This record gives sequence, C-alpha cells and structure tokens, in this order.
Amino acid sequence: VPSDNLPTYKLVVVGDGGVGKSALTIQFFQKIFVPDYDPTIEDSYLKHTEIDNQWAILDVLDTAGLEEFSAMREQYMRTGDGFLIVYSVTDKASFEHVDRFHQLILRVKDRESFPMILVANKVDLMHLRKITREQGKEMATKHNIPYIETSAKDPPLNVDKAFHDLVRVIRQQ
Amino acid sequence: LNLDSIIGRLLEVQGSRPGKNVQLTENEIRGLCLKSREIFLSQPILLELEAPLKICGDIHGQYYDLLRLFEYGGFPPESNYLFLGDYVDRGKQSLETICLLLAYKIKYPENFFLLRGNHECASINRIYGFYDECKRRYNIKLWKTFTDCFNCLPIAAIVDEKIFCCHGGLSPDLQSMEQIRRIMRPTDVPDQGLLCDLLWSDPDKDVQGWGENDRGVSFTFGAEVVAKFLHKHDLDLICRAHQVVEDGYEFFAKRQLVTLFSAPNYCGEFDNAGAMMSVDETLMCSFQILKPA
Amino acid sequence: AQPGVAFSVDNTIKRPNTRKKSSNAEVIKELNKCREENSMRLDLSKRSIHILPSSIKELTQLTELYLYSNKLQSLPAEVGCLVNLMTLALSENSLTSLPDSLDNLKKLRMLDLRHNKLREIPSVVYRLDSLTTLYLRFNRITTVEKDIKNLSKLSMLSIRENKIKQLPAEIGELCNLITLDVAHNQLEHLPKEIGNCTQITNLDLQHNELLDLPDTIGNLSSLSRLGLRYNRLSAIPRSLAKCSALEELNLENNNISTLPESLLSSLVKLNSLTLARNCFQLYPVGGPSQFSTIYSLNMEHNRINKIPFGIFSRAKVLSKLNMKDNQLTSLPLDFGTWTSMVELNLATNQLTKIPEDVSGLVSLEVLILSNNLLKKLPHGLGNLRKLRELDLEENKLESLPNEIAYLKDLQKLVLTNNQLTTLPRGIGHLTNLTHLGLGENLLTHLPEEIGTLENLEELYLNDNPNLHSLPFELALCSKLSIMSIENCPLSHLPPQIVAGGPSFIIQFLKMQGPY
Ligand SMILES: Nc1nc2c(ncn2[C@@H]2O[C@H](COP(=O)(O)OP(=O)(O)NP(=O)(O)O)[C@@H](O)[C@H]2O)c(=O)[nH]1
Ligand SMILES: [Cl-]
Ligand SMILES: [Cl-]
Ligand SMILES: [Mg+2]
Ligand SMILES: [Mn+2]
Ligand SMILES: [Mn+2]
Ligand code: NA
Ligand code: NA
Repeated sequence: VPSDNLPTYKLVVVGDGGVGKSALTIQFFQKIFVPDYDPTIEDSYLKHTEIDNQWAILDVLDTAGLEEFSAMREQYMRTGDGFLIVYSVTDKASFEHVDRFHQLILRVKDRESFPMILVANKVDLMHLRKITREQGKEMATKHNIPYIETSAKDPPLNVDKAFHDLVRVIRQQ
Repeated sequence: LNLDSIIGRLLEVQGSRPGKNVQLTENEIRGLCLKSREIFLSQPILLELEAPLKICGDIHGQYYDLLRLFEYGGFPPESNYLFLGDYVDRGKQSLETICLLLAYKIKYPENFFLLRGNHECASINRIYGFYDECKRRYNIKLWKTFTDCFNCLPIAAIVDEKIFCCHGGLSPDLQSMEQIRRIMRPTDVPDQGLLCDLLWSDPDKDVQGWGENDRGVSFTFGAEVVAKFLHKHDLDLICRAHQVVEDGYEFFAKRQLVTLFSAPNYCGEFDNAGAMMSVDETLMCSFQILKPA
Repeated sequence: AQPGVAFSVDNTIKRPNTRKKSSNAEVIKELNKCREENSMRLDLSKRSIHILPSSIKELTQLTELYLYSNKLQSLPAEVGCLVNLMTLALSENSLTSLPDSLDNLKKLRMLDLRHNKLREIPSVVYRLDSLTTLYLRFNRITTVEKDIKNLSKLSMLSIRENKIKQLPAEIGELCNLITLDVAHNQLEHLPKEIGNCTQITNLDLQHNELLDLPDTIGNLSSLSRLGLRYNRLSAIPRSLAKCSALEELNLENNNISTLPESLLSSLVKLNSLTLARNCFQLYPVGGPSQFSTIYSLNMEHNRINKIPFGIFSRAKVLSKLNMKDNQLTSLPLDFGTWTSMVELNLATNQLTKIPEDVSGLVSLEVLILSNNLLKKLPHGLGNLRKLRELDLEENKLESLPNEIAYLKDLQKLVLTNNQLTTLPRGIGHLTNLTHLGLGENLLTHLPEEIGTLENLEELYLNDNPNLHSLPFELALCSKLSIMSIENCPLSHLPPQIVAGGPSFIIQFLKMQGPY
C-alpha cells in the first residue's frame, strides 16, 4: 500500500536508436521482453515502488533515438530529474554518441552536473559484443557517473537495479 | 473453419439437461483460438465502444447460464455484448463457454467484445479447473493454445467516454489512459503492477484510500479513490466484475461503481443471482437478473 | 449531446453522484511570466487544462507551444495569433476539432496530435502547408481527404492506430516523405501513386488488411525498414527487389504462397527472413544466392512439404532455421552439410527418422524435434558436442542410443510423451544436465546412474504408471528442487510417503538409503 503524497522521480531514457531503451523500459514495468523493434516517438510509464525502504513514484520517459523521430526530444528531457544514457555493446556508434547525450542533458537542464547513469545494454549478445567493460568504465569515469551493464532479454540483468540506482543518485543516497 | 457449423453445434444443447457437452474437434477449437487471437491483436487493448450494449460479468464455465444470458438479452448480433472476463474455471463446462464466446467474436468482430479476467491466466486456471478440463476432454497442448489466445485479450473498455470497464478495478499506478495503451501483447499477467491490479483489485467500503487485498494479490480501494478517478478522467461510472454479489449486481460509492456477476448459484455454494447491465444510446442503465435455477 | 449515465432501478431514475478557478489562475500566471521574460517557449503540459485562456493571443513571440497531457477538447481561436509558432504539441488530450484560425501559422513545422479523439483530420490541418512532421496516432480517423496533397513539405507522417480503410491517390504528392507510418488501420490496398514518394526509408504497414502491394513499391529505392506483418497479402511485387537497402523482410501472418523468383538475391543487406504464418508449400524459388546474407530463416506454420537439396550451400552465416508446423516427411540428402546451423527447429512435422549424418552439424546447440513420428534416434546424435537443448516431446521413441552420453554440454533434455521403458546407464555422464523431462512415458525403472547428474535441478516423472520405485542414488542430486510425480503411483514406496510428495520421497530415499 503506497504512502500518501509520494515524491515523483521523472526518469528519462536517452540514447541512440536501437540500443534497447524501450525493451529495458518495458521489461522494468511489464516484466516481459519485446523482441520486435518499433521505433519510439515518445512514451511514458508510471509505477509506485519502494526503493531502500522509501516509497516513490517512478515516471519514466522513453525518448526517441532515431534522428527522424527526435523532434521535441529536448522538451521531454527538460522535465527530467535524472537520466539513463543507454548504448548497445554491439553498436560502436551508440557508444561514441554518449558524449553528445551527456552534453545535451547538461545543456537542456542548464547545469554543470546532473543525475545520470551510463547503461551498457545487450550484454547477453556475447559473441556480437564490440564494446568492452573497460571502455564503458573509462567513459563513465571520464564523466564521473556510475556504470552498469544490463540485458533486457529474459532472464533480465540489472534492469531494476539501473532504474533504482538512478533514483539513489537523485536522492544523494 | 466453418463458424456456422461450430455455432450451430454449440447452440444445439439449448434446452437440454444442464451439463450436456458439445463435441467439437481439436482442430476446430484450435481454429477458434488462432482466429480470435488475430482479431484481438487487430483491435485496441483499450476498447472504445458505443452504446447500445449489454455488459456481463463472470461466467466461470457455467455454459447453460451463458445461454440464458443470450436468450434473455438476444443472441448476437441482435444485441452488442461486452464481457468482463473470467470465462473459465470453477464451472463444469469451461470449454463450451469459451468456444461459443470466441466463435461470436470471430463472427461479429465489431459487435462482440471480450475483456481479460484474472482467470484468463495460465497460473490461475491451471489450479481452478480449466487445465483439468482441457486434459480430460482433449489434451494439455490445447490448454497451451488457449493461453496464447488469452494472452492477447484486451484489458479495458470505455463506453461513450463515460463508463470505464475492466475485470478487477483501479490501480494506484493508473494515472493516464495511455498507460493501458502501452501494455504490450501477447503478455502474461504479472504478480504486481498496473495490469495485475486491473484484473485483481476490489472496492472496499471500510478502506479509505488504498489497502491490502485479502486475496494476497493487488489492492483494495475506497469510495474516495473512485470519486477522484471519475472526476480526473471525466467519467461517470466504473463497471467491473471479479466478485460474487448476491443480487448479480451491486452498487458502490453512491452508484459511481457497479459490480456485475453473471454466474447464478456460483460454484454450487452461493445462493446468488446473476446479472447483466443494459446500456441504451442515452447511457440509461438497467439490470436483467438471472435467478438461480 | 454528450450523454450521461443514469440508472433505471427501483421504479425510478437515479444518478451517480476541485479548484478550477485556482488552476486557471496558475495558468494565467504562467502566461504573464512568459511575456515578461519574452520567452519563445511555453510549457503548459500536465496542468489539467480544459479551456485554454484567450490571453494566449498576446504571446506572439512564441515559437514552441507545449500543451500535451491536458484535457483540451478544443483550442481557442486566439491561438491563431501566434504567427511565429513552429511547434504545436497537443498529444494526450481530448481534442475533437481545431480552430480555422490556425491557417495564420505559416511557419508551423511540427503538429503533434497523438492520443486524442479526432474523428477526422481537422480541415485546418490540410491548410498548414508549412508542416514537416504530423503525428495523428491513436485517434478515431476513418478518412484521409484528397487535400492531403497540400502538405507537400511533410517528411514524417504517422496516422497509425485509427480506422482508415483507404488512402487517396493524392498521397503521391508527398514527395518529401521520409517516414510514413499507417500501421494498425484497416487498409485493403495502397494507391499506386505511393511510388512517387521515392525518399521514403521507413514504411510501416503492419496490422492492416492489405490484400496486395502496388507494383510501384519498387520506386522506394531507399526503403530500409518495411513493416508488412499481420495483413492479408497474397503476393509480393517483383519491384520490391529494387529496395536493396532492406535489412529485414518479415512477412509473418499473411497469405503468401510464393515469392518472385530470385527476389531475395537482390536484397543484399538482408540479415533476416521470416515467412512464418503463411501458405508456403515450397521454398522460395531462386538459387542459393538468395540465402547468402541472412542469419536467420523462419518458416514456421506453413505447408512446406520438402526442403530442396543444396538450398543452403551458400548460406555461410545462416545459423537459425525454424521449420516448425509444416508438412516435412523426410530431410534432404545433404542434411549433414548444414555445418553453420546452430539452432534447428523441426517440430510438428511428420519425420519418421533422423539421419545418421546429423553428426555433421557439429555447431548445433539447440535441436527441437517435438511432435514428430520418431521411433528411435541415430547413434551420430552423440557427435553434437555443443548441444545444450534437445527437445523430443510427443514422439514414439521406444529407446535411446547409448551415444547420448557424449552430449557433455546438454542442459535440457525433454522426452515428454513417448514410449520409453528404460534409460541407458550412460545417462549419468551428462554432468551439465539441469532439466530432465520424462513425463508421459512407460518407464519401469530409473537407472542408478541418475545419481551422477550433479546439476540436475528439475526432474519430471509424472504420468508414469509402470514406475514403481526410485533408486536411492537420486538423493545424491543435491540441486534437485523440482520433481513432478502427479499421476505416478510408485507402488514400491510407502503410500503415505508418496502422498507426502517429493519432499517426503527424496528424504525417504535419503534417510532410508545408504547415504
Ligand atoms: N538480444 C537482445 N536484444 C535486445 C536487448 N535490448 C533490446 N533488444 C532488441 O533490440 C531491438 C531494439 O530495442 P528497442 O528497445 O526498440 O530500442 P530503442 O532504444 O527503444 N530504439 P528507438 O530509440 O528508435 O525507439 C529490439 O528488437 C529489441 O528486442 C537485449 O538486451 N538483448
Ligand atoms: Cl468510438
Ligand atoms: Cl482533476
Ligand atoms: Mg524506443
Ligand atoms: Mn476475477
Ligand atoms: Mn471470477
Ligand atoms: Na505497466
Ligand atoms: Na485464419
């Protein structure tokens, strides 16, 4: 039973197209893996959940990765309290565009630092992996942000932890 | 698939002694599941329906009571129908019940609608009858085909912008109707969350706000939660099922919510009546009662 | 006209029974703050706005207006004064119309009308010829008027999740379209003039009622994403071969029986082909160069009666083949040449034997042979040293070869619904086996070598009427968490113990055994 007048954390998932932003989000909320690719314009999801024995409302904004679908992306990012920067370990360009999304977050929020976590997705595709764990930790340390590896495919890996850790950053806990 | 022969054979036992089974072939039942599944996926998960319409609650395999509903309200397509789920389990003829409903869904896809109930779930109907009936009369592989079909049923419906329909009830996570549209199909029912609450939650006159449900799953919600939900979304009524009520229908929160249960003499242990709700084009709602026979 | 709920009960008619001024005061304050700062962007989203105040007419400097997630049924005519507006975001409202004054917005590029209640495209939208992006997803639209030709600058048009039955031929005048999404509608045909939209790279037609595709579809030479699943397509046009940038051709759930000969050979970027849920009785005709680029081939739920010889001779990267639910009675003679095959599904066919040259599939990790007519298994099955999953459910297997002990990587072995009486004593060499399904069989006993299955977690012995006892060595399976014994009498065990279930049974074997 949720408490009354709960805090809402507006989490925004950003990253290049096809990295798995929607699959991670649907896995987090519906606990299923969606194998088909349908490009996102914008979708939002809401749940009440208890993190570290503190109740919270999680409003997750799932944004567009494709440039053709990316109109109004900055407005949806402007409303966020924290960000998941997602890239696919099988997509080299998605890893190289982390710098661009890091800059966009700070620019849209008009701050020098902001809660964000680097998410390396699709680690279940070991034979197709092109970005090493060391490269990811180097990128995260360069931006002074946490690093986590996820997989939206069943059985899911670190999917709930990624969203919960971002809430922990926002709380400063 | 010859729909008319299947429907005719299902309707043949009208007036016979209660319990007389109908023998469809395994490939005929498989065709009903596969063809109805396609239609469910071709239609929204949040149905937007128009009156006139007749709305029915739990059937639970009581096939001859289902035939009484159609005889009273008019067999399709004489009247439009919306069922709120729980078609299998508990009763003795779940196969006949769901096969006729699926046949009508294929025959009249724009005038006949079926929502998902908490018993349209593999983990639930494995325990409470449908698995045993499928195994006894056919095979377990057919039971899995039903599960694939159930996993694509729509979850809720809104009639003429004013009546929100679902099997169970409200959810603390239900803040916008678009959240329902974002539920992906095919899907199983999770043990917790939005889709779970829509099929499992119950109203409670004693609870203020949200409370724990004695079912062990989902929540209970009070009258003020109902009032705030209707005001926020500009709705007039919540129409749900899920709970057995003595008169077949029962009001809640000053007639802001109604529970419909359409299985008279439920499980052989209750002395309850069944009811459907008729909604005319002006949204005037009346109740047709099935007394326990 | 909007009806309201009432109840005809008790011989009468009964009816079901916050701070709007305060909410509108906060909106007015946000409007004044916008002019004082002379900001070019106004965010009034998620403010429960039903009627937008007419004071918006003063904010003529606006280039972006965000009003999504409100309760707007209409927009005031004063919005037409915002002649500098470039973005109008109105998703998730209750809009049924738009004011004619919007034609003053000669610089509008983005109009987002997703999740509303439009029964038609508002007539003023057809006059906004400056638009480049138009979203109309999740409405109640049935008709696209011929006036759509006025929006010739559109590069993105999405009208999915509506009730559209036909598109006008004037859709061909949208020559600047890059993405066209008309999924989840009721289209039966596409106008042949769609071939004039030669810049389209993404065309989504999934979940319609399309009986065919126009022969002009090949004019979309830059098409890289094409959605065709869940339609009624009876054929594929030859011109589709010109769309050589297609990375995937998924035709699942249609009525297609053939493909144009050598069509796939022109799709040189094709990494996946799916012909599932169609009417194919034979493979796509055309030489093996048609399968030289795909990694996966899915042809489940068809009527394919034979796999041609040498069909995969040039399929070097084809590692997944799904042939479930077809009409296969035998396998080709070069079955053993499928050395690239990693996952093979031959379930629900009429196979009577698996050939001995299956040993050539050394890279095979998943082999699914469920619902066939197998009476035995070849000895060459033991050469599949990489096999993790072997599914043999619903066959007529009367025995297992002793060479099954060589499957050192086998983790899941499903033998449900067969005629097995005993298991080879080499079954204990499958050290990685975690799942062993032996239900619906005729087993008289389990070999004592079952105690060498150190990783056995799930064992299924249900529906075995002739299994009267279990070996004491089964207690040596320390990870055994699941054991199904439903409809399994076990006569040689005490009836109170078998009624107590696997917990009492495993402990009996443990406490009444020599371990
Ligand atoms: N194997 C595997 N596939 C994954 C994983 N995550 C996503 N995918 C697949 O990759 C594809 C793209 O996923 P999706 O969530 O749609 O990507 P996206 O970031 O939302 N793209 P966009 O921004 O355009 O909407 C889908 O086919 C999805 O099933 C993963 O962890 N493992
Ligand atoms: Cl409607
Ligand atoms: Cl409100
Ligand atoms: Mg996405
Ligand atoms: Mn129920
Ligand atoms: Mn029920
Ligand atoms: Na959800
Ligand atoms: Na069909």
